[PDB]
Amino acid sequence: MKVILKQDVSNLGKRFDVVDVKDGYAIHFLFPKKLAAPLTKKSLQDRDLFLKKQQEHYEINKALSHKLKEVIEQTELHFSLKEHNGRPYGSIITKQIINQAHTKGMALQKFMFKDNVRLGFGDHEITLHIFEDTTAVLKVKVTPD
Amino acid sequence: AKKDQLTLRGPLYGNNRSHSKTITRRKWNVNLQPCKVKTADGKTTRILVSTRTLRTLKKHNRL
RNA sequence: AAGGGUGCUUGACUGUGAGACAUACAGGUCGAACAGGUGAGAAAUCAGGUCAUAGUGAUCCGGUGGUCCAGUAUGGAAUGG
RNA sequence: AUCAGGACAUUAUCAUGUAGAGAAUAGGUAGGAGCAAUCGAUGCAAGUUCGCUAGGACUUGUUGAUGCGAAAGGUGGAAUACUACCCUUGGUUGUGUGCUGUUCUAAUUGGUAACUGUUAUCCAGUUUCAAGACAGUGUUAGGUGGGCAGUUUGACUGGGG
RNA sequence: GGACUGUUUAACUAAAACACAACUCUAUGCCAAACCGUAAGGUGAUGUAUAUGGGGUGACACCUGCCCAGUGCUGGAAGGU
RNA sequence: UGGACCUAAGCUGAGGCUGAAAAGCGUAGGCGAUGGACAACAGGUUAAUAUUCCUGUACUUACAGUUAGACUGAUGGAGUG
RNA sequence: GGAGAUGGGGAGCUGUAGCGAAAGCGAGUUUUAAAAGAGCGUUUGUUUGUUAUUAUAGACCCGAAACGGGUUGAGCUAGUCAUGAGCAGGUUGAAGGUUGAGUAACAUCAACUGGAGGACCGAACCGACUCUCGUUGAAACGAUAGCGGAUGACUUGUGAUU
RNA sequence: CCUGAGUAGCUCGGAAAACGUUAUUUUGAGUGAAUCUGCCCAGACCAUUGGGUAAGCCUAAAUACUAAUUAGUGACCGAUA
RNA sequence: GGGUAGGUGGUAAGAACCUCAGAUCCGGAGAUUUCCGAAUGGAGCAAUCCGGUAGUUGGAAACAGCUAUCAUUAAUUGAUGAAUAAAUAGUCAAUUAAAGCAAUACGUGGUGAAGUGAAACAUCUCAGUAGCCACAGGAAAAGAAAACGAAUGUGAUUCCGUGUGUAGUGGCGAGCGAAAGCGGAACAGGCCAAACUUAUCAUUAGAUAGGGGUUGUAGGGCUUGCAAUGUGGACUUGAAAA
Repeated sequence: MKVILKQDVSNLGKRFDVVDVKDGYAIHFLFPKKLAAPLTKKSLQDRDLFLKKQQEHYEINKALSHKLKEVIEQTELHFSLKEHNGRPYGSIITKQIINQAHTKGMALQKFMFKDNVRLGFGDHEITLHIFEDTTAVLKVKVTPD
Repeated sequence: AKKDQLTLRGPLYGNNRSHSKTITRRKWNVNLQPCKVKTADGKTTRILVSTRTLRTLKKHNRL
C-alpha cells in the first residue's frame, strides 16, 4: 500500500518518486507488481535503499529480457492444428504459449500479455510488448493436419 | 449465514422507528463483497470480505 | 335618568384585600378598607369598563421579552427556575 | 483507468462607459497644472475589441522629431495628462470539481463454451466467451405499495338504525 | 334459463353457479415474463412469441353506440416544486 | 409372496452451496414394488396345515475335481430387454 | 448462641423551627416599596403487638369465544406423481380408404371395407335425484322402492408428496 | 528510544445505562487524530483546575439451587387427602 | 475385609438342596456385561438383514464356525498427485479430540411474540417476560482504575440491608426507578507484545526460541554502580501422619 511506483512505469511517464495518489485499488493495488512494506521507513530514510533495489531490478530485468529474447529467437515455438482441407479449423490461445513457456523452464506471468487471441494457421511472428525497451518477438509454427 | 469468510461478525437485528416512531423489527446486513486473495500454501480462491476488514488488509498488505 | 350634547383626559392603574355570595371540585360574584401614584373637577368625592344578567377550553407541550434566581471541580457559557 | 466537450467559478489577460452641453465617447474614491520622447512622432490601410452609428485603449507595413484643444485655454450637478483604489459587459492564460457522451479490462457478474478433480447435470480449480464500472449486494433517505400487521368507527335514544 | 359429456357445499340442499372448446385484451425476446422463499435453489422449462402468464366473457348466427370530465395506465421533457 | 437381483414418483445426503442459531437446499452415492427377471407338478397323510410332511415324477442356479473340446475376454461399448 | 429469647453492632427514621422553586433568611419566611396586608408558622413524642381498611403481587373465588409461540397431521378428504386392474351384455355402423358410374382433371353419386364417436340402452361399479320409515334408529347419516352416469374429464388399488 | 491504530472521536440509526438516546460504553455504513509538554475522565462544549494511563490476557474468595446419597427433623396431611 | 448359623428375592406351606473344615449377608475392588441405541461397514421398518478385511480351523473348494478390525468432522504428519512444467487441490495412509445423552435448578451469549394496563389505543407498560438455540460449570459470569467522584475523599471485583422511593425519567399519562456513601461476608493481584539485545528462518522476515516488561506516590528501554543471599504464591510429585 505504498505511494511509489515499483519498477513498471504506468500511463504517460510519471517519474519514480512518491506521487501515486492512492484511490485504494484504481491502478495501484490493481497491479500486483507494487510494493508491500511499512510506511515509516518509506519517507526519506529508505529512499536510497529503494533506489538500490530499483537498480538491481532494472539490471536483472535487462539480463532476463536478453536471455528470453535469445532463447526465443533460437528456439521457435511449435504446435499443431486441425485443418478444414487447407482452412484453419483449430484454435490457438495464449494459454498454450504460456504453458509452453512454463514447460521450457522460463515462466511468464499473467500480467504482461495483452494481445488479442490468435486465429489462423501457418507460420506466425508476433512482437510481444512484454517490455517497454527490451521487448521480444516470438515465432510459432503450427502443423496443419 | 450472510457473514464474511475472514472474520466473524453477526448481522445486526434491532428496532427501527418511523415518522410516528413506531417500533419495528428491522435488520442491517454487514457490507460484504467477493474478493480474491493470494498467499502461500493455497487459500487463494474468492472469499467474502467486509469493507472494515478490507481496509485493514489493504493497508496491512494481505493481498 | 344609566339619556343629549360640552370639557379634562384616559382608574379600561399597580399591590392587595377583611368580609360575605353559592356550591362536590375546578370555579365563578360583589366588595369594605389601606399603601403608592394618578385623571376629573375649587374641593366635595368619584374612577378596580360599560345599566346588569350571555359574548370562550384547564393542564401540558413548544415559543417571546424581562427576571432580586441556579450555573454538575472553578469561571462563564450552555442548560435551566 | 482513460478519451472528449461543455459547464459552476476565478487567479493573471486586456479591451469595455455619449440625456441636453462640454467645441470630446464623462462610471464612482485622489497627489494633482505638466508630460508623451529607439517604452522613435504627424501623415498615410485600418484591425484585436467596443460598436451608440460616432469613434475610441493599442498597434504593425511607412515614418522621423512631432507635439498633446483631454495639463495648461475654457467647459459641466460629474473636467481631464503621470499615475495608487474600485464598478457593467466581452474575452480570457489556469486550475478544483462533478456532469454529459465514450475507449480498455485487470476489479467484478454469468444458468457462454471447454479441460481436470471425477468415468459426477451440482460443486471445486483453470481456460474461453459475453458483458463490464455496470448489475447485484450493504446502509442511509426518498417515491410507490390494503399483499400483510395492529387498531378505530362517541353518547342520550319512551324497540334499534 | 343455461349449450351441452361434467365439478360440486361428506353428515340439510345441484343449479339460472362454476367448468369447458372458444372468443377478447394486456404483458413478456432469455439469469425470459411471472411465482416460492430470504437465500441458495426450484417450476415456467430440460420452453422460445403459431409460445406463456395474467384479465374478462363463455357453442353458433349478427352486432358491441358515445364520452379519457375524474381514477388508473403509458409516453414526455421544457417550466414550478 | 419376499430379501441377498434391478428401479419409477420419492427419501436421505459425504463433499459443496445458502441461511441470526437450530437449520434449508442439493451431487456422486445409497435405499425405495405397486413392477421386471427368476428353476415343481400329480397324489396322499394330520382333530388341526401344507405344491413347506410324505410318495413318485422334475428342474435350475451354484463350488470343486475329473473327461473331452475350444482363445477367451469387463466395472467398458452396442442390440435386446 | 438448643438454627431461641438475648447480648453486640447507632448505618439510617420519626419529632426536636420552619418559609419557599431558590440564592438564603429565621420565631420569622415568601409574595411586596413596605417594617402595608395576607399565607404558612409560632415543638407537642418514638417502637412494637393487635384489629379494620387501602396498594401491588392471580389477592373472595367459577366462568368464555380470546392472543401469541411451538408441535402432530395427506391413510378421512382436495389435488398431483409413478405404477396394476377393470368395465358384463346389447345397440348404432362416422370419417377415412376401396370399386364402379361419372366428370378434361375435379367434384358428385351407387355398392364395398371400416369400426370410430367426451354416440345410445343397460348389469357390475361409481355418485346420490326423489317419496315413505327412523330421528335417546341397527347406523354421530341408514333401509326397501325407484335415480343418473354406466368407454372415458371412467372408476379404483398400491406406494409418495404439498 | 517506548507506553497496546483502520484505534478513538465525528456523521446517519441504534442498543446498554434511574434512561425512552442525554454525559458515559458499544456498532450496521462512512470517516480518519494523538506520541508523555501525550491522551482520557470530571451526565453538551471551552479555558482553568483536579483526577486518571485504555484500546492484550487471566484470576478461587463472599453469593443461586439441591434431580441424587447419608443421619436427624416438622404446633406438615393421614388413603374423597 | 466385617462377617454368622441357617440360607436358597416375593404371591410357595412347598419339593429338591447344601451347611459351623465357617455359608449367607453387608461393604469395598474387579470381571462379566446378548442386541438396539450419539452408533460408528451399508442399510434398516429398534433390538433386524446384508456385509468388507486380517488371520484360525473342517474341507479338494465354495461354504461354514472363532476372534478383532471397517462412520463423519477438526488438527498434525507423510506420500501420490490433474487444469498447470512445478506446486497445489484432491486421493491414500497413520496419530489425537468431542462426537452424544440428562436435574423443569441455575449462569453466559444469541434470537425473539403476545395478551394485561392506560376501564379506548398506536408511543409506552409488563419485557429483552415467556419461549427457541448454543455453551460449560458445579458453581458461573464480573473482576484490577483510560475507576469513581467534587472531597487535602477511596484505592480489584462479587453479594446482603441501608441510602430510597432520593435526584429523577416517562402521550410528564399509566407507570418506571437511582448514583455515591455507610453497616457488613470475603478480600491475591498477576501474566503478555513493543522499543533494547542474543541464536535460528536462501537469516531481504516484516518470523522462530531466549534476557527484559507490565507503567501515572509515571514508569520502562539506554549508558553506568552499590547491593540483595530472600519470600509468597494464581503453585510438582514423592514420605509419613492425622
